[PDB]
Amino acid sequence: AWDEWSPWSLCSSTCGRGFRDRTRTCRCEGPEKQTKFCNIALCP
Ligand SMILES: *[C@@H]1O[C@@H](C)[C@@H](O)[C@@H](O[C@@H]2O[C@H](CO)[C@@H](O)[C@H](O)[C@H]2O)[C@@H]1O
Ligand SMILES: *[C@H]1O[C@H](CO)[C@@H](O)[C@H](O)[C@@H]1O
Ligand SMILES: *[C@H]1O[C@H](CO)[C@@H](O)[C@H](O)[C@@H]1O
Repeated sequence: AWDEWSPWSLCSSTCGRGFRDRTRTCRCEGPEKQTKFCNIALCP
């Protein structure tokens, strides 16, 4: 009843803590989003 999750997004921050998200749609109530922590670099 679900499409595949999208790829995880880039980190919302280019340094320091941020969020990454992905989403899936029905193809089943409605769309779903998953969110996680990310940190790709220390800020200067
Ligand atoms: C993405 O690239 C990084 C290397 C930094 O230049 C980022 O800028 C910094 O972003 C943070 C918020 O994530 C701000 O607190 C700083 O002011 C800023 O230098 C950039 O967005
Ligand atoms: C998304 O989540 C996982 C892949 O990370 C699987 O359960 C499936 O592909 C779903 O669409
Ligand atoms: C999110 O997580 C895996 C593990 O890195 C990624 O490779 C993929 O893009 C998925 O969206």
